[PDB]
Amino acid sequence: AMMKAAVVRAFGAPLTIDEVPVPQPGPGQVQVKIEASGVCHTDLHAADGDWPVKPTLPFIPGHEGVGYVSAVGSGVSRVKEGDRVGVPWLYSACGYCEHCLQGWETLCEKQQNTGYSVNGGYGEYVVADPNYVGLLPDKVGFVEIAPILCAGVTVYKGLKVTDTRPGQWVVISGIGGLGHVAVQYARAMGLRVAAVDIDDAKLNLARRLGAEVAVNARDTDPAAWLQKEIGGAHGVLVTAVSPKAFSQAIGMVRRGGTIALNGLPPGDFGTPIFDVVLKGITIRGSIVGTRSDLQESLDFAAHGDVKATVSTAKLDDVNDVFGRLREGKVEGRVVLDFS
Amino acid sequence: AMMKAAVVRAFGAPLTIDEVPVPQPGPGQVQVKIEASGVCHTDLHAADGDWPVKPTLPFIPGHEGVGYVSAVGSGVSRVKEGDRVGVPWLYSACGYCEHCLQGWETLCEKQQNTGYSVNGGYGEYVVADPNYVGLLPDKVGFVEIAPILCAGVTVYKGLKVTDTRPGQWVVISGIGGLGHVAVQYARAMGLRVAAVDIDDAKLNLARRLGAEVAVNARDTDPAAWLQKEIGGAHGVLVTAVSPKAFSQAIGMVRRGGTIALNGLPPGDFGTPIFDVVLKGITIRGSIVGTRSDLQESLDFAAHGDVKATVSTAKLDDVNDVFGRLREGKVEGRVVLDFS
Amino acid sequence: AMMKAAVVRAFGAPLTIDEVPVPQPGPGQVQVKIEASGVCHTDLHAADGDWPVKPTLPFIPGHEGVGYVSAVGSGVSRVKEGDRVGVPWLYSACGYCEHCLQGWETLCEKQQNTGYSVNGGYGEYVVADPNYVGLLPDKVGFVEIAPILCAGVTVYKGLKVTDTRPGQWVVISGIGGLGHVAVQYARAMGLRVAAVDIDDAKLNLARRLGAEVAVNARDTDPAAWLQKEIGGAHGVLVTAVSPKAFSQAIGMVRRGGTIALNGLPPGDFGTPIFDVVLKGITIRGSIVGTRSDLQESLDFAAHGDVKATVSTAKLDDVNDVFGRLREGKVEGRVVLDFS
Amino acid sequence: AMMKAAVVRAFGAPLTIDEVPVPQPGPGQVQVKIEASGVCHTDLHAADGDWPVKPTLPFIPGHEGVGYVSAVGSGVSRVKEGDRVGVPWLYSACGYCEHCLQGWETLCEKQQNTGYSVNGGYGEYVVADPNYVGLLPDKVGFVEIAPILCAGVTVYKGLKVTDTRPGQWVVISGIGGLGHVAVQYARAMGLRVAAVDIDDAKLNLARRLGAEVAVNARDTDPAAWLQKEIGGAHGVLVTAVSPKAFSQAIGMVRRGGTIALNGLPPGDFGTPIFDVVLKGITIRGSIVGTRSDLQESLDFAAHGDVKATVSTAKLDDVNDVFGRLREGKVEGRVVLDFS
Ligand SMILES: [Zn+2]
Ligand SMILES: [Zn+2]
Ligand SMILES: [Zn+2]
Ligand SMILES: [Zn+2]
Ligand SMILES: [Zn+2]
Ligand SMILES: [Zn+2]
Ligand SMILES: [Zn+2]
Ligand SMILES: [Zn+2]
Repeated sequence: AMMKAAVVRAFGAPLTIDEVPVPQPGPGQVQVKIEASGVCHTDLHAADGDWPVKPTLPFIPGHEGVGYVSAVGSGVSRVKEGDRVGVPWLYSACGYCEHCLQGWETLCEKQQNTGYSVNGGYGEYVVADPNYVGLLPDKVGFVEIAPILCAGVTVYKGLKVTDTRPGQWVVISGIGGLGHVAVQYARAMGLRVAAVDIDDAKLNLARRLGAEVAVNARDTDPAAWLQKEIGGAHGVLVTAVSPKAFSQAIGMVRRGGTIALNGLPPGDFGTPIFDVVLKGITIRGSIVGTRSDLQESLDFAAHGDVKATVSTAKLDDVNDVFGRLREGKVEGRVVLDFS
Repeated sequence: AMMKAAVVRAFGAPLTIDEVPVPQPGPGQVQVKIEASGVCHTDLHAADGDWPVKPTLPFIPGHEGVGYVSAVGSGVSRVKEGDRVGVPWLYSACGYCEHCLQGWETLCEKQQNTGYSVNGGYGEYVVADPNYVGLLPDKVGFVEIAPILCAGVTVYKGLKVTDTRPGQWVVISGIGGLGHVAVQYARAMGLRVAAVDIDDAKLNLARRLGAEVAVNARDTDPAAWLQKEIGGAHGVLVTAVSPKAFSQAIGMVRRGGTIALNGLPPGDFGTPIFDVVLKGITIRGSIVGTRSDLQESLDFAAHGDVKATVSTAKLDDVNDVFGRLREGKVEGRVVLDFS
Repeated sequence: AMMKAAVVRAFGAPLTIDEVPVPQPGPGQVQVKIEASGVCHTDLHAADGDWPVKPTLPFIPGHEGVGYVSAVGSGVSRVKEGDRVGVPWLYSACGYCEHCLQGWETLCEKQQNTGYSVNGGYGEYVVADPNYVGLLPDKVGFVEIAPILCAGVTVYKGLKVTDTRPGQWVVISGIGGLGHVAVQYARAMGLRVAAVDIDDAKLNLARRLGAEVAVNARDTDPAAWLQKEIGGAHGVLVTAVSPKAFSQAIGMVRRGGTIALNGLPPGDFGTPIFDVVLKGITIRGSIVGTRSDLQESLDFAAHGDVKATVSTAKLDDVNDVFGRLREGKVEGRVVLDFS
Repeated sequence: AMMKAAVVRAFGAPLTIDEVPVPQPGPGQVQVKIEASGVCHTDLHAADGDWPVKPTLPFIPGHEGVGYVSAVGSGVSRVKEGDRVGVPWLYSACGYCEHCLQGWETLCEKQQNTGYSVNGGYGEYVVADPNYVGLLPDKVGFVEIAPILCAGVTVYKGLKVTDTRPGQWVVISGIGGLGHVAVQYARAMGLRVAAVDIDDAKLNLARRLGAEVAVNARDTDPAAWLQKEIGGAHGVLVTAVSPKAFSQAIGMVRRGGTIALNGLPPGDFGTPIFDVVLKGITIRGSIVGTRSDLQESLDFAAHGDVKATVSTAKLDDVNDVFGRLREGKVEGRVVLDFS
């Protein structure tokens, strides 16, 4: 009846580790026992409450929780006790709005979000909607699979909406937490991959993961270089959306090409409409994804095509993890290990 | 031997009506006797030398010339003497680059542009490439059809790239020279049309042409109203591309929707990345169109679905017309009448 | 506690109008009072039990029932008492299989079918799944809207999967119970309609409904004719699926075109793989549609774009209705009027 | 002045290896010195004149000729002397019909076909239209690349039109001359490949080339097995269209899936309309492809993803070759070597 969990009580404050009541599932709900729980920058923004729509205090963060179905409410048929599931950002949606009926539930105006508008996975247990959980692959461990619920589906869907075709070129801009996962999806999707970053080790990693071309933006203008070397990319996935990354993306793409934006930066970005219109460039926003996107993302992991860089930490130490993220001292993804 | 033509001999200077030699079709070329010749803002930009890539001086403007094939060079099979044809913006393209092979010849780096890089239809005769001329509908007059070569194909392709389909909502932003034509194409394409402008008469016109709803942005916030009334529009066609229209388009579009920018504004626009990403919005530019787009655009006119607002002027009075366009005192489209 | 209902108790046997218990909604279910109930050939097949997968006896047919929500079980948020709803062929689907997740719930292997695998609309009351009912437009009467639940969505979805665009040609093959509805959707979707049939009166009905071209296959080869007169059709909707209509569709469609089969005939059809391959033709089947398809199809009715030719009858005369259908003596659609 | 060439002079007869005049390029044409020349079953059908539209006698067959541009006609700009090119099935097209304008020149009704309606590559030299030749990759030898002009583009385009996405399952039906190349393209396109045939040596070749699953059609039932093993294939590419292969494809395909037919068999094939409609299956014909398809297909060979199994033979032995083909006793692809 009691469990440990990291709670946000004041925006900007450190999280407190508490013993709170174990959530019980009602009709059409399930309870999940958390075995691992991914951490990412979205959790920082949730804890700082610096986005337009804020979480309601207090709340348990975490939209990358994975574990076992430990209890089942009435009317549940998709999963059963013992099943390995994840509880992603899309906690639930209404299921009958236009978006939901067309398989774009990720756009549902009535959606709830895990570890944001409802309690998430920074706890030993969590109550989820079984219609929206991710069904985890048998072959992949909890720690390794957790980031796929977030980083994985985000970059996979992002790549899909670049509208690129096997054999065509895609630039992965930024080979960090998201980017290094993106390279692997891109290669698995038959794309020729160009990696762009400012860190030579990250570029090497990209090459190892499948990138045929890699350019260090500190040593050379990536736009001019790529235009010359590959004739511009058919697609660009921008995983870290800084003003510079945005501008460079526009310069790197070939005529008729598409730029997909994964990040959520603040402010207005300078956009060369003249060039975009003239060059017939498309700019498209894409974050997370639908249930089908998620299952597809998980399958690539199961098949051995994608493996996130993961490092573990304990629930108790979640505040140290946050600190490391804030300072940009994390390489890969960090995952809380509950076992 | 000789013919009258309006000629640009210096950028920014008034045009002069000169007697010049009648152009002669060589092999693979045809000669066209101009019966009418549309005028639009692009001609100003051409005559002003406003754009980064300029016409060579001196030149005869006019990318909206229509008339009869008057002479046929050797090796021509597509048209014959007497055929009614138009010589649109796309004078020619290479035909074998990646873009040309994919049916996107509008992106051809090697393209020539009528009344810009080569002489156009502000003259009694013009030489054209028969592989790129528009084949005009039997049933529509020269004056009436001229603007379809430019305004028509521009808004039609624009609507196509909003990726909408019958029954869905599209906003036509701006019911002016392009906008009044766009409303008609949109309705013929089975779209529900919401018109937005600041002029009562233009909004009335929009409704007359098939718009289901009309919002006057002077009196009501069209973003707020449309979000509340129709849940936002699946597509937005921005026909007057200003910073304000851009920002309002983002407000009017529903999640997952597409904004098409139908013009070449100067200077960067501020793009709120956060909203674009969260809402999963697509932004793209669309100006003119391919030969396929052009033929399709003309067929809609032939079928009676689209009729541009047109008033005539004489070649001799071209500078007055330029003046009126510059002042923004033109309602509809102006077409030079050579009859 | 009781109600009238037409019940099938023996396959092939005349239906019996019986007094049966009024069905009560459990958790997540709703009850609908039927005001009108469309009849079609699918009901004959249900009653005859001649399809591979058969209904369980005894059962109440009817998948075109429309009426008011008369009661609501617990955990129901989509509808409430008084709401006008329809209970279409797709009674329920699992909601989480590959097909359901992608908004293709019509392919769900676990689907239930109204008036086939569960009791349907040939009764005064029926219990339905609120997540799958059709939400009816306020401005259309129960009798007029009923056939939209079946004929409407069927031909609308069929038209969608012909992959045709506004301005393109579509052949409506057979201008009968389905076809006369199809001509109307097609025109509302911006398609040029060519009607093909062997009944002059049916062909003239097509023209009245917006067909531009009409060919009697009895005296003229529609394939040869259309290939000459319009260049072949971009799409063909076959609403009366016979081997001849099928073979002719293959001749009528232009290269790269698409044939949609809108029916469930018995037996294998001879298909000239040679012509299909050489002509790059696409062939696919389509019946009824998804919840999204249904709501979209109802919208066209709400806007006055589509009206089915409807005649009414009494529940007690259902066997007579069946009789007329079996003989082919039905013009338009027949709807049981529960008033 | 003169050259060796294999000529068809009578339908069904042995080819005569003669000395004939060397074709000379006129305006807009180029001359190609053949270095290698693929042979395939289409060549047999050309020589036997058993297709509805027949070649005109006499003629030199061969639509898989590759070599060097040996001479250039007037006004040619796409290629130059020395360039390595191939002369595929699509010799030329309108350039301006609806199909050509939309980048589907493969469907042009006015197309010429290499080694069928015009002289082909079974000779030391050939004249071709530079606008339609394949531009060969630098690092691939003539013998190796030749079959890509026919087998390669055919299966690549076929795979594209199965509408399958990376991570999805495709069955390659028949691992023969076409099939063994198809397995390689499919793998490069991120598809998971199930190879199906009746020859265990072929299936081992498949696995060798990346097939993840292989099932012998004479051993077990492929439909039942794949439905169990994989849940059915999202796509099926039928490279050898035998009545049993066609029937088995309809059984192997997943609900909502697509079957692409690459073959040109004689006669009608039985198609279960009932199942096709109910399972929402798409049947699509596809052979060869556009210039864009061809260049993409060559790019995969350049990138190292695709290599045809090739064996050489001398021009003077072409009759022996045909003999080997007819007896279904040819492994991989035979290429005539003019070195
Ligand atoms: Zn995350
Ligand atoms: Zn929703
Ligand atoms: Zn213009
Ligand atoms: Zn080009
Ligand atoms: Zn029905
Ligand atoms: Zn399902
Ligand atoms: Zn061949
Ligand atoms: Zn053509």
